[PDB]
Amino acid sequence: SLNRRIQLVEEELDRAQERLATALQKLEEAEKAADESERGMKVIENRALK
Amino acid sequence: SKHLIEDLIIESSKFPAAQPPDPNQPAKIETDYWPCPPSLAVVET
Repeated sequence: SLNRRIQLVEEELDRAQERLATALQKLEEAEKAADESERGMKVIENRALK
Repeated sequence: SKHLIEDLIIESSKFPAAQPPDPNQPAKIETDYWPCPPSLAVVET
Protein backbone atom coordinates (compact mmCIF):
# COMPACT_ATOMS: atom_id res chain seq x y z
CA SER A 1 0.00 0.00 0.00
CA LEU A 2 2.77 2.47 0.89
CA ASN A 3 4.34 2.04 -2.57
CA ARG A 4 1.18 3.24 -4.34
CA ARG A 5 0.88 6.15 -1.89
CA ILE A 6 4.39 7.28 -2.91
CA GLN A 7 3.51 6.96 -6.61
CA LEU A 8 0.39 9.14 -6.33
CA VAL A 9 2.17 11.89 -4.38
CA GLU A 10 5.04 11.95 -6.91
CA GLU A 11 2.68 12.32 -9.89
CA GLU A 12 0.79 15.19 -8.23
CA LEU A 13 4.08 16.96 -7.46
CA ASP A 14 5.19 16.69 -11.10
CA ARG A 15 1.89 18.20 -12.28
CA ALA A 16 2.44 21.07 -9.82
CA GLN A 17 5.89 21.85 -11.28
CA GLU A 18 4.47 21.84 -14.82
CA ARG A 19 1.70 24.30 -13.89
CA LEU A 20 4.18 26.64 -12.17
CA ALA A 21 6.46 26.51 -15.23
CA THR A 22 3.62 27.59 -17.52
CA ALA A 23 2.55 30.35 -15.12
CA LEU A 24 6.00 31.97 -15.08
CA GLN A 25 6.25 32.35 -18.86
CA LYS A 26 2.70 33.69 -19.06
CA LEU A 27 3.67 36.29 -16.43
CA GLU A 28 6.74 37.35 -18.44
CA GLU A 29 4.68 37.65 -21.62
CA ALA A 30 2.00 39.82 -19.97
CA GLU A 31 4.67 42.10 -18.47
CA LYS A 32 6.33 42.58 -21.88
CA ALA A 33 3.00 43.38 -23.57
CA ALA A 34 2.25 46.01 -20.91
CA ASP A 35 5.68 47.59 -21.51
CA GLU A 36 5.00 47.72 -25.26
CA SER A 37 1.67 49.52 -24.76
CA GLU A 38 3.51 51.87 -22.40
CA ARG A 39 5.93 52.93 -25.14
CA GLY A 40 3.00 53.40 -27.55
CA MET A 41 1.56 56.03 -25.16
CA LYS A 42 4.02 58.86 -25.79
CA VAL A 43 4.25 58.60 -29.58
CA ILE A 44 0.46 58.66 -29.94
CA GLU A 45 0.27 61.55 -27.44
CA ASN A 46 2.91 63.57 -29.32
CA ARG A 47 1.05 63.22 -32.62
CA ALA A 48 -2.22 64.26 -30.94
CA LEU A 49 -0.74 67.35 -29.25
CA LYS A 50 1.00 68.59 -32.42
CA SER B 1 -36.12 -29.81 2.84
CA LYS B 2 -35.80 -33.14 4.74
CA HIS B 3 -32.10 -32.48 5.45
CA LEU B 4 -31.22 -29.60 7.77
CA ILE B 5 -27.66 -30.58 8.69
CA GLU B 6 -25.54 -29.85 5.62
CA ASP B 7 -27.53 -27.21 3.71
CA LEU B 8 -26.34 -24.67 6.29
CA ILE B 9 -22.81 -25.64 5.26
CA ILE B 10 -23.87 -24.96 1.66
CA GLU B 11 -25.14 -21.53 2.73
CA SER B 12 -21.85 -20.95 4.57
CA SER B 13 -19.93 -21.58 1.33
CA LYS B 14 -21.49 -18.64 -0.55
CA PHE B 15 -19.38 -15.94 1.11
CA PRO B 16 -15.73 -15.44 0.04
CA ALA B 17 -14.75 -16.97 3.36
CA ALA B 18 -16.77 -19.82 4.81
CA GLN B 19 -17.91 -17.41 7.57
CA PRO B 20 -19.96 -14.23 7.01
CA PRO B 21 -17.95 -11.01 7.28
CA ASP B 22 -18.23 -8.66 10.23
CA PRO B 23 -20.74 -5.82 9.63
CA ASN B 24 -18.44 -3.33 11.37
CA GLN B 25 -15.49 -3.96 9.06
CA PRO B 26 -15.38 -2.13 5.70
CA ALA B 27 -15.39 -3.78 2.30
CA LYS B 28 -12.33 -4.85 0.32
CA ILE B 29 -12.76 -1.95 -2.11
CA GLU B 30 -12.62 0.84 0.47
CA THR B 31 -10.03 -0.69 2.81
CA ASP B 32 -7.13 1.11 1.03
CA TYR B 33 -5.50 -2.26 0.27
CA TRP B 34 -6.95 -2.29 -3.24
CA PRO B 35 -4.17 -2.38 -5.87
CA CYS B 36 -5.84 -0.08 -8.40
CA PRO B 37 -5.30 3.67 -7.86
CA PRO B 38 -8.38 5.68 -6.83
CA SER B 39 -9.96 8.68 -8.51
CA LEU B 40 -8.52 12.19 -8.45
CA ALA B 41 -11.46 13.76 -6.62
CA VAL B 42 -11.38 11.36 -3.67
CA VAL B 43 -7.61 11.57 -3.22
CA GLU B 44 -7.80 15.38 -3.49
CA THR B 45 -10.46 15.66 -0.78
